[PDB]
Amino acid sequence: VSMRDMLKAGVHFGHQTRYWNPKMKPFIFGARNKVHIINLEKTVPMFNEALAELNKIASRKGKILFVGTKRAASEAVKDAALSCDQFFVNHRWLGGMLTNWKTVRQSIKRLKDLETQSQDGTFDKLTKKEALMRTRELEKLENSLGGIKDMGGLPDALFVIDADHEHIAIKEANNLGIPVFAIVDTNSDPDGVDFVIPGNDDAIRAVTLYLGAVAATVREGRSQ
Amino acid sequence: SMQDPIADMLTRIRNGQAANKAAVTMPSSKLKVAIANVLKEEGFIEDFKVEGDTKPELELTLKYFQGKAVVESIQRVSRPGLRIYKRKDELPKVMAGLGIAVVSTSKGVMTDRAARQAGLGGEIICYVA
Amino acid sequence: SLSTEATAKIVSEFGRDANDTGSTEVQVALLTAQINHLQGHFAEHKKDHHSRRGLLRMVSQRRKLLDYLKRKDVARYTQLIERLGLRR
Amino acid sequence: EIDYKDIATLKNYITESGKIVPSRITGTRAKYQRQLARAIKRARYLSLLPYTDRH
Amino acid sequence: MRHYEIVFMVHPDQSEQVPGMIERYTAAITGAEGKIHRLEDWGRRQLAYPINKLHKAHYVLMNVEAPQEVIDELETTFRFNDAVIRSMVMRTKHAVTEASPMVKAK
Amino acid sequence: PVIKVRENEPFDVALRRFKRSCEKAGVLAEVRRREFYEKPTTERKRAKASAVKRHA
RNA sequence: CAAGCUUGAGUCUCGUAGAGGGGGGUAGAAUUCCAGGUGUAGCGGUGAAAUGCGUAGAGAUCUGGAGGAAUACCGGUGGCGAAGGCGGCCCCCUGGACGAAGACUGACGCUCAGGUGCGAAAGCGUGGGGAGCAAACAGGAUUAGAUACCCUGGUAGUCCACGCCGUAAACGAUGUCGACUUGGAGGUUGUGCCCUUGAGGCGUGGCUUCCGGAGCUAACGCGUUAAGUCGACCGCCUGGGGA
Ligand SMILES: [Mg+2]
Ligand SMILES: [Mg+2]
Ligand SMILES: [Mg+2]
Ligand SMILES: [Mg+2]
Ligand SMILES: [Mg+2]
Ligand SMILES: [Mg+2]
Ligand SMILES: [Mg+2]
Ligand SMILES: [Mg+2]
Ligand SMILES: [Mg+2]
Ligand SMILES: [Mg+2]
Ligand SMILES: [Zn+2]
Repeated sequence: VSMRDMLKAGVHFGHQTRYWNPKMKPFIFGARNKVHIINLEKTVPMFNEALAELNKIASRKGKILFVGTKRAASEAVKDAALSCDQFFVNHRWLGGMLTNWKTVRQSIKRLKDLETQSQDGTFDKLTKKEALMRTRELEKLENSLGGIKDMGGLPDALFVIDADHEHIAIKEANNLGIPVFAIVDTNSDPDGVDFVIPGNDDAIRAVTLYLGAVAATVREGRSQ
Repeated sequence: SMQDPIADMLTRIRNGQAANKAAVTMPSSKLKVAIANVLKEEGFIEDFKVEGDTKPELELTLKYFQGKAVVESIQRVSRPGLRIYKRKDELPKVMAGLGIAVVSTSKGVMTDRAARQAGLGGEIICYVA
Repeated sequence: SLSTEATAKIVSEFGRDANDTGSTEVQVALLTAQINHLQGHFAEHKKDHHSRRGLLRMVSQRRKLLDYLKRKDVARYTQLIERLGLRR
Repeated sequence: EIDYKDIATLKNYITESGKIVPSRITGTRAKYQRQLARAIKRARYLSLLPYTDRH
Repeated sequence: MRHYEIVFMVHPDQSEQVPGMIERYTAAITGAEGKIHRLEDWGRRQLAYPINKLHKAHYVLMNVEAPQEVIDELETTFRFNDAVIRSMVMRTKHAVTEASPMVKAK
Repeated sequence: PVIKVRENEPFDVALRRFKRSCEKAGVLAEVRRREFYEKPTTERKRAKASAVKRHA
């Protein structure tokens, strides 16, 4: 992606001065209007370097977990994630998805049993409450685990929208040695992130840019 | 008051290092400059400079490795409240020789290793590892 | 404290000039003057303890200056205290 | 600038019963709150302002 | 020399002595080589509250540059004099020479 | 809190005014405050405590 | 030991804020008391009462006067001081702090056993003063008892001068001085700059409050006002009771 290309989306916009985490001094151009302005000189080479390692990982059949549970961007992360044959977490992250995977894995089995049964097993003969009551369960599981339902194992990398919002997921990764690629906004802590991508992590236009870029390079790395 | 400027030097290093500072600066002195020389020569800092003539400010460029400070510990030994002197055959070694002790001799400031090899003792200024 | 006219005047009397405003002799003369003025103040206001701690500071401070001078130039010291009529 | 003789301005800062209005309500700087209260107090002594609604 | 703002208010029944009190006070300031900088004869003025069962009282204003001795004499002679029901000398950092809000207010 | 009823204003409205003038003026609070001696240490203690509560 | 050096420390100039100290004046609110006018059978007090006060007219109301003590509002994690502590207004005498600019002195500095001084309240001595409050004490109640808590009184004392005492959870339960180490929001008080063009915009000192980072810590928590990283000097601890 290009410096020119990024600037338009507003990747350069950050949070206010009052909410910054000092660790992110190197990546801030300066500030204007009591808002921090990130350095796009720093962003692009670091971002491109993120894409390269992702491209490498994807080319050894690596599994990529997109994580971004902001309500505003939840859908964009999904389409971004599905467009490259990978996996996602787009609603509230259940603590222990990775560290307690063996237990959370059971819920995945439950998911499949449910949509399989509701279709091929079909039922539709119910009791009248089970139609919604089982759908209720299935509805819930889908948002929670729809994106990793077929992940099978532990992912080989995490891509994360907002390191502070998703601090839980990034911490589990850290414990399992899984590398973390993350959009890390001026207010966040970049310590948990192996490849830090510093830019806005809210605005749907900015979010889609990195994500659109991320999903595209996976396919290149896939297409070989 | 400022009665030990060498401890001050040690500490400015230690704290800026802990604070992942690129450099540290302090009022200069021959004795500081002699110690900075040993640190640099033994690879505990990058380099150093003194700037000005009438009020010389000495500047040390610190050194980092694996996102780690090269200087692990840096402590004052002899001090205004308790001078420590050693003989050649009594010279301490730090970390079994992995670190160094800075020693001040009749032939100027050098490491425990140097002074040992040159048959000398002196005032033990500090330990560094 | 001392008036600007009375301060300037002593600096003239004991300094190398009008601007030699920090020489030891000058500093000690100025303290002397203010101590002796304040002799009057505490004669009437014996219960003004707080101010007295300030006077006692002028004293202990003049004592340190006089000792430094004595150490550095006894001849300059003797003159200075005789001239200020001190020590008894 | 504030003078106890300017009873016109001073009146804006006292209540119906001649009580001084706190800085909170008036939103007057803290340095001048003091200056005002000293001028209202001065003005009271000189009977250019009442102490109380009573009189 | 120190600067002072002086205000004294006279029993209305003695308002006729007020000219004389001014002439005298001035003479003891000029006489101690002080200056007089502002003088306002406010005349009778309504009181905010009663004092000595009086409503109204003759007011006089004075801004002056003078020594402690003459200022001393003035503070006592205000106590002495029974015509003066209230007075107040306040120190001011510099002279003043504009109409008081009283001159303007009429 | 002095009040003067205006013409064709009911006795009630004027009263409600009066009670709010005293609510505004702090009379009863003031009288409550002084019914009994409070030690200086105690009112300093009260003052800190309300400063503290006046953080939300 | 000798000569220095100017950054530590002082001195000088002009300003700023302050319940910093001491003395002298003075003010309006209230209580109690004294003297009267109106008025008449209660007031006062409590959980309920009674003691107490009132037909020698209380209480309530209006008026005039005496006296003492304290200074509502302002008033505020506001300010000042070494600590104790300091609050109406005015003057006089006086200590400290801080800022701006440049000149002067030239390490004159930090700490301090012993020593000296200061040091809330209560208490002590002499003489004043005495409204309110109130140890003691008396009376009324409560209670199984009630040497209390509550009520009606009330002496020392609380106030002034001059002496004494030298103690407090005298506390930040954190000795003093200096250097160094990420941040956010405020309060207070200097000062440089900007169509002052708005009650502002950009800096730069002093003090201060609330959070919090690393680090520290048994934890609680502390966290550039350190309980972090260091140095100089002092004071003190060595199981509980006995003490
Ligand atoms: Mg009265
Ligand atoms: Mg002063
Ligand atoms: Mg010289
Ligand atoms: Mg006594
Ligand atoms: Mg009682
Ligand atoms: Mg007695
Ligand atoms: Mg003790
Ligand atoms: Mg904290
Ligand atoms: Mg912590
Ligand atoms: Mg024992
Ligand atoms: Zn964000």
